[PDB]
Amino acid sequence: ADELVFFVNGKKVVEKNADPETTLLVYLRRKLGLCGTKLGCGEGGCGACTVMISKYDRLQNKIVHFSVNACLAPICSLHHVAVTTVEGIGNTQKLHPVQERIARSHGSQCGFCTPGIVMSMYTLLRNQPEPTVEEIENAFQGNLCRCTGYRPILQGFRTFAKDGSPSLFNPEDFKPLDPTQEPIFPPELLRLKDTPQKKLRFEGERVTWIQASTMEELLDLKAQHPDAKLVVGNTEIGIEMKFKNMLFPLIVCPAWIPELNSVVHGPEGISFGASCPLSLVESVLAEEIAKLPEQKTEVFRGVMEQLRWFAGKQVKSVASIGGNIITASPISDLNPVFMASGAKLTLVSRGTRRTVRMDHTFFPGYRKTLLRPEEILLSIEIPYSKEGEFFSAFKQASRRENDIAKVTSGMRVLFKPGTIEVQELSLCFGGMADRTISALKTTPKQLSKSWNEELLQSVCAGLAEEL
Amino acid sequence: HPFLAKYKVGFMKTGTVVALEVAHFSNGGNTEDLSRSIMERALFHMDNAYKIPNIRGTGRICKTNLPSNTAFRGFGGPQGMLIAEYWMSEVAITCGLPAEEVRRKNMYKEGDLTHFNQKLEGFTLPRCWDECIASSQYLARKREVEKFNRENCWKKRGLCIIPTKFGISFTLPFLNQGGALVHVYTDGSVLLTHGGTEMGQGLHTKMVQVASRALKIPTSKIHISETSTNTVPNTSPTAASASADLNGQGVYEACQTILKRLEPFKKKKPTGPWEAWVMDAYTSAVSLSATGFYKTPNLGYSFETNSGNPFHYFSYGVACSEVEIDCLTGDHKNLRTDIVMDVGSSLNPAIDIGQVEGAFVQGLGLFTMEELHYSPEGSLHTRGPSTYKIPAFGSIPIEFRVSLLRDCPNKRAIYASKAVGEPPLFLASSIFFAIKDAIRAARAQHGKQLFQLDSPATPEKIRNACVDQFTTLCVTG
Amino acid sequence: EMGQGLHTKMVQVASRALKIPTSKIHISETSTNTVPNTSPTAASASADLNGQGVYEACQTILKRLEPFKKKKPTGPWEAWVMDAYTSAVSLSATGFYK
Amino acid sequence: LPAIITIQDAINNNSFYGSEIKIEKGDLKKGFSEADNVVSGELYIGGQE
Amino acid sequence: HFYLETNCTIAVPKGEAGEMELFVSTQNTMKTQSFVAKMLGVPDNRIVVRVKRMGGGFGGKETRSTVVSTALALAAHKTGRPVRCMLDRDEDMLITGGR
Amino acid sequence: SATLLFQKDPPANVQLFQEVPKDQSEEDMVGRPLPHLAANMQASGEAVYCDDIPRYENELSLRLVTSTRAHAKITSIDTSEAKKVPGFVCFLTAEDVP
Amino acid sequence: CDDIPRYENELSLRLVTSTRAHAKITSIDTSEAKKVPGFVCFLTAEDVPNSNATGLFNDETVFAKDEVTCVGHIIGAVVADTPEHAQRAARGVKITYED
Ligand SMILES: Cc1cc2nc3c(=O)[nH]c(=O)nc-3n(C[C@H](O)[C@H](O)[C@H](O)COP(=O)(O)OP(=O)(O)OC[C@H]3O[C@@H](n4cnc5c(N)ncnc54)[C@H](O)[C@@H]3O)c2cc1C
Ligand code: FES
Ligand code: FES
Repeated sequence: ADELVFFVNGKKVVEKNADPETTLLVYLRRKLGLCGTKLGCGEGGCGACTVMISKYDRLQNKIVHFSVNACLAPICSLHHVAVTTVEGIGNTQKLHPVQERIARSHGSQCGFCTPGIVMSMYTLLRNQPEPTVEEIENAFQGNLCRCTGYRPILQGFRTFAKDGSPSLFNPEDFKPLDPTQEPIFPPELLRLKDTPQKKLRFEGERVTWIQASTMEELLDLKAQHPDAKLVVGNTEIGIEMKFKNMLFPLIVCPAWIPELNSVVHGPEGISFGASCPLSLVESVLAEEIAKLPEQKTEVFRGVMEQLRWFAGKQVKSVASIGGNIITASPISDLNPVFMASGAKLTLVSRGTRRTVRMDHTFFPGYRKTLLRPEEILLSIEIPYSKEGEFFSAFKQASRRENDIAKVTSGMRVLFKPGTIEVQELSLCFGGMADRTISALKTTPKQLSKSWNEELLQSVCAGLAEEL
Repeated sequence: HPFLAKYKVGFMKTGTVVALEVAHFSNGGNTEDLSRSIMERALFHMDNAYKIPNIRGTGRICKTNLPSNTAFRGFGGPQGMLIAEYWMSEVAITCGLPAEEVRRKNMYKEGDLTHFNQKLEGFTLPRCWDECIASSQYLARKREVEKFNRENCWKKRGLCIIPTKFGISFTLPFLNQGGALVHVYTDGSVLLTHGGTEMGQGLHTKMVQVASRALKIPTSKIHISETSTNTVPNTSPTAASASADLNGQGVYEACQTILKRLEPFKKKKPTGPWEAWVMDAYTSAVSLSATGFYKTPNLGYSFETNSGNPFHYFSYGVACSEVEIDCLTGDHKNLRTDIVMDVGSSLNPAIDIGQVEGAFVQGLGLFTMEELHYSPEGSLHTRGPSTYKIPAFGSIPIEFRVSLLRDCPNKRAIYASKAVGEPPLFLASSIFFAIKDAIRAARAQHGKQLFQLDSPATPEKIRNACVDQFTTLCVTG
Repeated sequence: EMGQGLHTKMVQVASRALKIPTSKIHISETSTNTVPNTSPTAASASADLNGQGVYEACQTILKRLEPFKKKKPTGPWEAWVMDAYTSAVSLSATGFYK
Repeated sequence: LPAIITIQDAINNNSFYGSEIKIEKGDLKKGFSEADNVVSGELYIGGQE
Repeated sequence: HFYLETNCTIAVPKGEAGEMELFVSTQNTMKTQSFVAKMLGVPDNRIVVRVKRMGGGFGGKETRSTVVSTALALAAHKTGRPVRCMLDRDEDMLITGGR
Repeated sequence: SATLLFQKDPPANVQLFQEVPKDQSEEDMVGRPLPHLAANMQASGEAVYCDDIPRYENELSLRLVTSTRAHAKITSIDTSEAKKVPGFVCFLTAEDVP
Repeated sequence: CDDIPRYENELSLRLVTSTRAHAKITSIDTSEAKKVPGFVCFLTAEDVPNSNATGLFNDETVFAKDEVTCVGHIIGAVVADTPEHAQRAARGVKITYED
């Protein structure tokens, strides 16, 4: 009802008085005394707190592994998962290959970032025991090092890749990797996968957390208590609580609910459940980009481009698509793309269901959407592109304030078929106002016009005036 | 410390500098702290690598309602040196002469005096330069850059090679001192401590390497647990790159003391092992504990007479960096960086290469990313990695080459080593001036010659300087 | 220290050796990582042995302070010490006796 | 209370830590008057965390 | 001896390089350090023994303190946690011997 | 090249240094690339940084209170809300400095 | 020593000693010790990493091995969260002897 049950480095942890405000990082360090995992920023940017989560995915019927930032992970979201920290993979008596290689390659100077980078690399090898050089670099988008200049870490780890004066180190002396010798998935969690999950309640000093098991529970709780703050990955709420001193006395986590985690192919595009992590969106759309003809995947590719330079693996494994949309930051990289493509959102409450194609109206004010306090976002349909329909996404990689004034854009054009004449044109921008906007004075002027120099100069003149 | 400089340089048509006047201002914030010493070090390096016969530098430290600014790896050096390279870049451009030549012909030679009248002995900079020119294939790469630029309107490349001289020792002479304490227990194990602190620079590693040579026993028999005021008192801060120099000598002296005491037992059993000497010393009631101490000799500069040596020696190095800018976004790639660094006979080349790379990458941050913003009323807005962008794995030069200079022993520091921590940082200015070269090429594409590039050269500053039909329209219809 | 007043005696000794008040001298503890290879506190011998140890350590310090003493024979202890420090003279010493 | 924030604020309020520090050698007057070219300018360098 | 403070050790493992610090009621830091080192199989330079003061020794803490110190050292090494033991009078009188 | 999407080419790094003399003992590590002594422990998370040191059971936590103004007089400090927070012990100000 | 504050992760040790002047240790049963709340472990000679040989003339055991040689000879050590729980667990260590 009430007990929080999870595993840490293969050992079962029973927490009888889980406080919803307790992060996994605080729990490991102050409750379990496992101080390998570090505090570097508490914001998700630095990766010094990176640990691995393992769980049984009910929806795919397999054991999955992913990295997260322990500084942002509520323990109350971790019922029936298994955590692995740096202490879990080896020690100085028996170093894991990842540990040995970063040490011997001169990849560790002050050593404070080392556990986090070790866990990012370790997690990559659990998913892909033979990654490319490119996958290895991508594994560290969420890991900062102030000392090494990174070169020795990548070079040492390059030895794991399939596509690889004296020497500073000798790769030949490195112990080889045997993926079979990693720790077992806790059999207890495989036994419990068969039990149906029920609603859980945790009560802290200030905050109550309800882990909802069904859509019915969630919508009931929102109908009777619209104040109930949805928490999914906690990558925005975590910051609001820690740094903006916001307090949400009642939290509901719907991450378990199947309908919020589903991926449905339809005639118009791919519908993702609101609580789908961005890493799932990424892996689904990437398979679609590789399989489908180019003419159908213009919007998909715009999404993927925005997700390329978008936090690291740790954030994307838990950051939900719905979370990004409803946060409604002026500098969301996804909202301009969804707006420009007119993505279809499904909104539900107890006893209502509606659809809106995202447009200027969806965001009426700073950090507001047109959801009613009792509605939640169920799903978003990312559309296939049509014949003669083109999409580009763009963003400023240079940030100066918390949540404003970084340009990011979705741009779409639809051509009258067989022609170069504009049927539709959508130009949407973050970072140019207190919300995602559309350049709705400039684009209507361009309908019918041919795609030429006269259109270029008209749009540029228009944007220079309107923005 | 932020720096504002106002400069005026006088030069010949050959690019030979004949006159230089620089007024520096630093933003010190709300306590003095180290601000004055930092301004001293900027002034000691306003020459960077260049002999200037007629020269005036002033510095003024501003007192402001901001958090007190302090020491940061380089300690006013990189600020002083960036200003130097900035007017030097304009000297070359004004003359219509290759920048590498203009720098080369203005460079000190062996035996030259600096503007503060210290003599440059063991002047390895020319070899660093010549080696870096050859190993970077600079002349051939300049041609490919020019070619890229003719073939590409909206991306441009830049290539620049930058030297550095960095003075080693605290500017306050008495701080150039260090202490060690060593114990040999009766099992032959050695516990060593010194005033230096470990912060990732591998100082303890170096001191164990030193102690192991000095005592002629393996590193495995020597341990450092920590730094403590109750084992070594009155220690200098671990700073000014000097800690291996100062503590190395201290450690070395404490070890010599122990050896002197073991000598009779060595003579009587010259084969019998370390452990037997030690147990024989012990059961003979010989002290197996010693202090060691060192002070850097013969330092002391006067601003009043412009005489006396502030530094024990100088570190030298050179970096060639190449970039590709995106003229439409202000984004850029660091394509390649080649560094040749004189670290004397390295105590530890793995660690010294580590330090060159780390220092360079912090400088890359200073000069291209890493901007702090403050409200008009003086409140810092940039307070975490969401808004303050330090270099990431993806930020570093795609091809990254580092060489430690061969056959350059430095007699006057521990086992002929040189300090390494701070000197490489400024060599990232090579990325900055490569960006500046790229910007010029973009400006000539559409279609004034000494344009402004402040530091850091962020996407904002790069884009805005790439004047075109878009920047013109946005600034005025 | 086991109640026999050994630390009191060694402060007494050092105060005389250094010619400064006992108030300026402190003993905090005994540790294998400050003085190694020590005999037990036993055989009634501890004040004799450590007394000589302390005395020699104090004499080394006096020897280093001499020049600054001769240059300022009146101006106080704190002045000699700061003068030595700012002239980069070691103010740490071991002492030993057999 | 009145705040002094920027370098330029401090300059025109004479708000400094002690006096001007200076190094100079040779003859500036002669140097500039004998040069072929003179170039002046200004440079701002931001700090670093 | 009937030292009014009985034998007592606190052993603190640092979890690096076999480093351990002991806080001990002993007249004999040296042998305490040696017997801990030898039992663990680490060099003497890893082990620090600290004595502020004893509530009496009288010779009874010249060697026999180590039978407590070693046991505690071991427990700290095995658990990776600080461990403490102070003997009750009956234990001390029985274990530590006499004149 | 204006429409190309960001593309990283294969990294290619070179580190050149000097071998030590052939006759230098294998035990003499000066000039040799010995790994940082703590590298293994740093990678294993066993290396102890300040906050990794275990708490004493009686240990307290401190939090600084800072000025939200660049230049101002302090006219009042009210701690009445601080005091209601469970576990609150005290607010230190200038007047507590001994 | 015992006035030093405890770390929050600190454990208590209690020595388990021979009740026979000279005898073989036949068996050791910790079954009752394990039931005492807060029990962590019972240390014996087997848990010594390097050497069980200690004492000034190297003729002493850290922990008895096979035979006990006085009433008070230390056989092992119980580790538990508190000293009360260590005392209790120590009583639940039953030793069988052959004189
Ligand atoms: C280090 C870091 C870097 C980042 N970089 C970027 C970036 O480059 N670009 C970018 O666009 N974003 C970025 N973000 C933001 C990130 O994409 C969002 O924080 C994330 O998508 C929010 O998802 P979440 O599940 O963590 O939401 P939570 O923090 O759990 O919730 C966020 C908000 O959405 C609400 N909510 C969540 N799900 C629903 C639903 N189904 N219905 C109704 N309301 C709901 C919550 O009540 C809350 O108000 C970054 C975040 C971090 C920490
Ligand atoms: S502490 Fe920096 S991301 Fe968690
Ligand atoms: S080694 Fe210091 S932050 Fe990476």
